[PDB]
Amino acid sequence: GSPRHTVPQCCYGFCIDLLIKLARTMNFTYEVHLVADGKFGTQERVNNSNKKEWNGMMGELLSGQADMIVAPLTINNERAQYIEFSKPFKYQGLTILVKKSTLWLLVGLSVHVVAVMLYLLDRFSPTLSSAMWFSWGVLLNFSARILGMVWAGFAMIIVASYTANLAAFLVLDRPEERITGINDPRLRNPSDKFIYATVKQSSVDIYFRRQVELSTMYRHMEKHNYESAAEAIQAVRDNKLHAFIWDSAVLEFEASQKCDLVTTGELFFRSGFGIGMRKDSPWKQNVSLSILKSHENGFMEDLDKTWVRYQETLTFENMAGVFMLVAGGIVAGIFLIFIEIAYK
Amino acid sequence: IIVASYTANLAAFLVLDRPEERITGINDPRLRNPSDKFIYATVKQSSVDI
Amino acid sequence: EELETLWLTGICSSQLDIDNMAGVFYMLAAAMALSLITFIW
Amino acid sequence: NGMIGEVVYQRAVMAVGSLTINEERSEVVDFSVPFVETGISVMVSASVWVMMFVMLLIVSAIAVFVFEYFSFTIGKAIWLLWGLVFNNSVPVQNPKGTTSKIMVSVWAFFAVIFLASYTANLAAFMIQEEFVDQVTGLSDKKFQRPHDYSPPFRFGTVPNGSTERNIRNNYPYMHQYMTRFNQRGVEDALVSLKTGKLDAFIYDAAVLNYKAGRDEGCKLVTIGSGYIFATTGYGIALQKGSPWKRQIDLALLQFVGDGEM
Amino acid sequence: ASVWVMMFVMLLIVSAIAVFVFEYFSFTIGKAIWLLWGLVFNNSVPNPKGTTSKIMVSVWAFFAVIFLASYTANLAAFMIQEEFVDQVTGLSDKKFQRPHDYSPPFRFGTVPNGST
Ligand SMILES: *[C@@H]1O[C@H](CO)[C@@H](O[C@@H]2O[C@H](CO)[C@@H](O)[C@H](O)[C@H]2NC(C)=O)[C@H](O)[C@H]1NC(C)=O
Ligand SMILES: *[C@@H]1O[C@H](CO)[C@@H](O[C@@H]2O[C@H](CO)[C@@H](O)[C@H](O)[C@H]2NC(C)=O)[C@H](O)[C@H]1NC(C)=O
Ligand SMILES: *[C@@H]1O[C@H](CO)[C@@H](O)[C@H](O)[C@H]1NC(C)=O
Ligand SMILES: *[C@@H]1O[C@H](CO)[C@@H](O)[C@H](O)[C@H]1NC(C)=O
Ligand SMILES: *[C@@H]1O[C@H](CO)[C@@H](O)[C@H](O)[C@H]1NC(C)=O
Repeated sequence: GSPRHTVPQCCYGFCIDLLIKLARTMNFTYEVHLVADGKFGTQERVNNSNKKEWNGMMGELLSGQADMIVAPLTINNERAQYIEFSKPFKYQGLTILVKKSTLWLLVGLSVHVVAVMLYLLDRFSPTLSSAMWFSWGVLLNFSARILGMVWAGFAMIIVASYTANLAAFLVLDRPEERITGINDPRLRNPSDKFIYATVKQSSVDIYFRRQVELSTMYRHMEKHNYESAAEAIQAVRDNKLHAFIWDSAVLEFEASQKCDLVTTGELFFRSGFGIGMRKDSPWKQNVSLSILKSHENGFMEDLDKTWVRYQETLTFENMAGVFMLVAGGIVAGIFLIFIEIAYK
Repeated sequence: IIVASYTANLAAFLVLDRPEERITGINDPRLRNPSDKFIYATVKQSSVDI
Repeated sequence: EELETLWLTGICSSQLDIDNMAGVFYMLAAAMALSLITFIW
Repeated sequence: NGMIGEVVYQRAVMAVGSLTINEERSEVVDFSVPFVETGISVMVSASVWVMMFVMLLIVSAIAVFVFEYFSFTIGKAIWLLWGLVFNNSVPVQNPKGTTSKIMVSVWAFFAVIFLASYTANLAAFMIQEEFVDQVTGLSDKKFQRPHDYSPPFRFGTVPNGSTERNIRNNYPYMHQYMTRFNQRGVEDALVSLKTGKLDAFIYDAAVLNYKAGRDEGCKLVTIGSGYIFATTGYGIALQKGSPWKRQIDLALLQFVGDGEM
Repeated sequence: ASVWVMMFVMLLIVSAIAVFVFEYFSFTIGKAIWLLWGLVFNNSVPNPKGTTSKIMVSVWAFFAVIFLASYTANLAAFMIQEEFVDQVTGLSDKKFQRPHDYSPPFRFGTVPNGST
């Protein structure tokens, strides 16, 4: 899209204020710049000479153009073989971003036929509209009175069964929009329905590439690798995605932003994110002691107060349409009452 | 509203909160750390003990 | 058992009241039979 | 004293067991990378009625209009209408108007399904089981002075512990109020929390999570997941200059990065 | 089976008490069954006047309230219950004799070259 258009703009947030705290702590100035891509950095064979190389922030740090990766970098085994690490500042796990009759007409025809032969039983027994409005009072609430009270028992037991199966329809049979983590059997053998994906060239892809027992998920997310997580948020807001493997507190902050964003139940791979560092350097011991000093006090709670800690029945399920139907039935019956005006 | 709450909490008391008369196998955490209440044993010198 | 957990997946609505409504039809047929008895008196 | 006295004075090599990490311990020896996330914790024990009112006035107005067309139900239809809202067969007035009978019958069926929805509301409130939280964390208003409330509650820590050092580096007045509230045994503090000889207890997070995960009946309830707490980790303490640190770090990253941990 | 029997016996007892109310202190002699089993279901079919009759109707109506509560409990207990139907019981099935015995001609086979 934009090959070479690099401008100075204003950056702020969590790690920016963390670096401001570090500059307040120690004896240094700094120079904040960005990375050329939206990728952490993966080890891949370059096409010439058959050699595995890196890219991204690891490719820019080892090239000497950078000095310190101040980013929530994924700590794993392969990165520590080449560079050194500090104490982690972030501690979080992994999660999934998701998005959150005719029989009555038969009973009506039955009570119409019941009313008809009750009117017939009134006729054969040694008046008309009185029995009509009496049936209008009965169905909703001397030989004909016995059938009327037996049918009133029928009416109460039918509306009791109606209450029972409406409660059954609203409590038990609920569609599971959640996934409950990796242990969903429909995601173990996926299809074109449940769209789960991840960031292109992310460390989660390498972490699942080491896990050879779920290689089918490795062959499924490769068809839907996105460049940035904002693309995944834009695609899941427009209902193009269905699931997204990502860290916990970032999706919790996005759930605080947008209430429709829901995390999953399973909390696995409880890992930590630290600051990307160089090799053996005089900025290792002092900086780690400063990070531990930031851990021991309530400055982590202050950084939570900046962004992390701060956040941003109804009885209208299916009776709003019934409410409109009642209003429309009253308006439609007003014309029949005009017919009753013209009749009398 | 009183008789509705009475129907609601009688159905609450009889439907859901049933005491667990079943154990569902070895994965009961109360059988992992037992006490003098859950009395469970087997035949002496049985192969189940082995 | 771990291999069976790895290689097997042991898994496990709508309104229907045809038995209760069938009893309703049977009892109303009995009621109209009783009315047909009491018609002659 | 203890493991610090064994490792710093070089009577051992490394501390594999559990150990909290603070500033001076990281000064005297070199910890490894943290593998488990173990912090600290504290153990303790609208328009619906508006639109109903609007359509109630609409139904009453239509009934009064039809009664003015075709014996006291002008100003008295409110009691009949709002009594047939609740559907309890209260003797009110004999319905003679056809519009009144049909419209109040439709309104009564709407009231029957409305009370069915209210029983559904009660069932949905019953399914949602509450979990109340008295103390939110270390920044509680209770954790300033127990004289603010009329029962003075009590809470303490483990003696000669690093939690006491974290309190004395955070709040020395908290240590002053804990000085009258000291105890000795972890199981003694557990029995004091169960029987009622202690209100709350400050300890580490994951050990109390394991004790609550095997407790008979789960009477004691934890507080959060370390949100207003330290939320630190445990590493492996090695001496300054040991060549074994890199291999242990690679082995820990192998143990975490495959699900075996 | 005995539920309707005991409700019939207590209904005759209630009607006999209403007859006793008529013997002491209008048209509800044998009509006590009508208004009685009508006010079981709360139908408001077109009035108790006797004090004994009002107290007895109140006790029987509270019994009807807890009876319909128990019937909603029975409906919830049937709502928890969900079953499945099974045609073939095993190798001793009557389907394993002749498919002409049943009205749809069914079919079942195995894999070729198999030990089954
Ligand atoms: C906690 O530490 C203190 C020292 O800071 C211990 O107090 C002394 O411990 C020695 C151990 O030999 C005893 O001989 C002394 O008698 C103790 N002093 C007193 C005043 O009793 C203490 O034992 C440690 N134990 C606790 C309570 O956690
Ligand atoms: C069952 O096995 C036999 C092979 O022994 C196959 O049946 C026929 O066998 C003869 C002799 O080998 C071949 O000439 C035929 O071509 C075979 N028929 C077929 C369908 O190829 C048969 O392949 C096996 N069962 C099936 C249906 O696959
Ligand atoms: C930090 O380094 C600068 C280098 O010029 C020096 O002037 C200053 O005294 C040092 N002290 C601080 C402010 O940390
Ligand atoms: C990239 O390098 C690999 C090395 O095997 C080669 O297979 C592939 O074709 C190369 N891609 C290009 C240059 O299109
Ligand atoms: C911090 O840096 C100084 C040198 O600038 C060094 O002497 C000291 O040992 C380091 N450790 C501390 C106190 O953080």
